[PDB]
Amino acid sequence: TNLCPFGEVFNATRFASVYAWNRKRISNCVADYSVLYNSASFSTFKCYGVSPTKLNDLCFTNVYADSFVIRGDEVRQIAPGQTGKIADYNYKLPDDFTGCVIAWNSNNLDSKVGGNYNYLYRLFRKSNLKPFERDISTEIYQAGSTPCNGVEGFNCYFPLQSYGFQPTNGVGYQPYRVVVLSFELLHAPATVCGP
Amino acid sequence: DIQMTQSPSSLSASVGDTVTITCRASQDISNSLAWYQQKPGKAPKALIYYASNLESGVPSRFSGSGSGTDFTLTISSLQPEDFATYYCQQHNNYPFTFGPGTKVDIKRTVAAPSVFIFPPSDEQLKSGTASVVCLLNNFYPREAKVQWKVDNALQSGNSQESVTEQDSKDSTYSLSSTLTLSKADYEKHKVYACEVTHQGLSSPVTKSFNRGE
Amino acid sequence: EVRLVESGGGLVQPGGSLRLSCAASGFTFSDYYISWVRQAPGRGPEWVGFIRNVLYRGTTEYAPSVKGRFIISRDDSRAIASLQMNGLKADDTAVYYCALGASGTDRDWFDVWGPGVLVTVSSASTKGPSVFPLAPSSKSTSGGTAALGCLVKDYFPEPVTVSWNSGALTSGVHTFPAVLQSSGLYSLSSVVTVPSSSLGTQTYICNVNHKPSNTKVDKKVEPKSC
Ligand SMILES: *[C@@H]1O[C@H](CO[C@@H]2O[C@@H](C)[C@@H](O)[C@@H](O)[C@@H]2O)[C@@H](O[C@@H]2O[C@H](CO)[C@@H](O)[C@H](O)[C@H]2NC(C)=O)[C@H](O)[C@H]1NC(C)=O
Repeated sequence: TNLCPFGEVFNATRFASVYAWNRKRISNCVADYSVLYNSASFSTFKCYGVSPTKLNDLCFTNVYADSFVIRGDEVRQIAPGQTGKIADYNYKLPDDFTGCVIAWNSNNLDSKVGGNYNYLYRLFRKSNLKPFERDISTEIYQAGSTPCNGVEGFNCYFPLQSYGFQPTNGVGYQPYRVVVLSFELLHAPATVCGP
Repeated sequence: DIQMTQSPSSLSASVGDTVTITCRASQDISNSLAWYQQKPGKAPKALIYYASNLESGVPSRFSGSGSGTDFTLTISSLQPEDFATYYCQQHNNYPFTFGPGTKVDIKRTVAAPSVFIFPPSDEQLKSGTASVVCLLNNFYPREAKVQWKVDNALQSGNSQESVTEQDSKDSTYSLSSTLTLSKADYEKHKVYACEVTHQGLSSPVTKSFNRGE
Repeated sequence: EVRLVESGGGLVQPGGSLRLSCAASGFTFSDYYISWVRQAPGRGPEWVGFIRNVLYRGTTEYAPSVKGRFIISRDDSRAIASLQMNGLKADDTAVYYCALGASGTDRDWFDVWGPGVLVTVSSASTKGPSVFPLAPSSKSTSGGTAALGCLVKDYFPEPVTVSWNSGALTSGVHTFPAVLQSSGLYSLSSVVTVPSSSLGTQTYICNVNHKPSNTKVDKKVEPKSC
């Protein structure tokens, strides 16, 4: 069958926090894109420069699947040309992105009464990420003129914030699982093909 | 430091019944009470938290109630797979404490044991000891008397028994009994019998073999 | 999948010391609170302690009865958490679990557990088992059904695992709880029931592993003509 392992990305038991977003490299396989675009589960499925149907007749050097959790009102930030805490400080797509962004509501799994504080995002950073950059550092953010010597305190912020997802949140504040598929064509044989 | 108690110690019920188990905290914990289910050989599985909220994927036949010090877990439509020990846990503060558990057993119709006997292997006999094994397979209820007879002498002090937990699908048990004697003593006698008494058997069943035939 | 893989079970000496390790995969390990929970034979779970996530880096809390003797730590770069046990009384014998906090708070319950490892605290030496066949014969008449198994005898400490045909055979298996013999060594049997007509053409092998002594035995159980 040589079937590309999209099942292990999309049906993974848990997804990463967005500041520590996961990347899976997909290679040397036949990619059944029909199970994706025919899925009735996704609330977001937006492609840039390809179409899921006319991926079944294309080959790429590699395919990257990046996955993470954010809240619903941030899903729009997973798009080229966006601003916001997620696009600026957590996960950044390039202006000329080729790929697909897929997302679905995971309130049933990832929220808890009283709050699930296990999902985090970077709220403070000195500059914006470059496209496809990952920052997992936890240095104290100096927000004022007094230096902080890395402690946490007034004007000296821990850079990551918990989402605290609750199932009664409005949908804008419920958790969404996101997968981003990037399609890489290099001067190298192309090993990921549709059927 | 908060002490948790549970009641009853154990209970038996039939498939389809509703079962109720209780938990009490030694001080007010508001509604910070979780319930776990623990099946044989397995880690506890979280069923309910903040006293009445289901964990993902947990069937709605599980429900919890209560606030303050007294809490109640209700299982409606009891299934064979629900055989387990149930524990409560306060989760209001740091030394997280657990109750002593309630065992839930499944009542079902009588099923008589299949009875099998195994003489010692020649490989074991080479080593100076003989183990004779009697197996009672897939029966209900768990109480069965197992006697060892060697040339019709009732054996005493030289056998040990073990029983499985209730089967998660058919709610039966199995039982093994092992008679251990020296090779010298084994070779002195001829008839080895395992006799089984059980509610499913109209009269006791003896399975036997003659050493060397 | 979310996996918590535990290490460190087996025999440890009172007045020795022992580290249990919990290796995580499938989620952002550093964002979770890690608890250690233990369960002595026949009793309910007892929380041992935990270590909080990156928002309170490295901070810990303990049950009063282990404070000072046990130390919880974590290495987020390796995705491991540990329990360093330096006291070790015989009372510490128990199955130990690592587990994730469901909410990531100090008001927490545990929705993801490792499989548990048995720690046996005893002044004693390990002993691997002998494995003997329980061969099927006419004295396993039932119907067109035969019983056969293996006797796993004279080992210490618990536990032993048994599989059949390398895990391919699972239906009809019963592995019994071990019994402690008067010698102070354990013994266990594992049986399986199969169709009679399979005994001539299907080989049955019990795969026994006693990790505390690194004893691995594969025993063919052949039919007797009795
Ligand atoms: C993610 O899983 C869903 C769930 O379907 C089941 O679970 C899977 C782990 C696998 O064992 C499937 O065969 C199961 O059906 C998948 O959705 C199903 O996809 C199949 C196509 O193989 C389709 O016939 C079913 O109608 C789908 N069922 C539902 C409820 O949507 C899904 O395709 C998996 N995702 C990927 C990317 O593989």
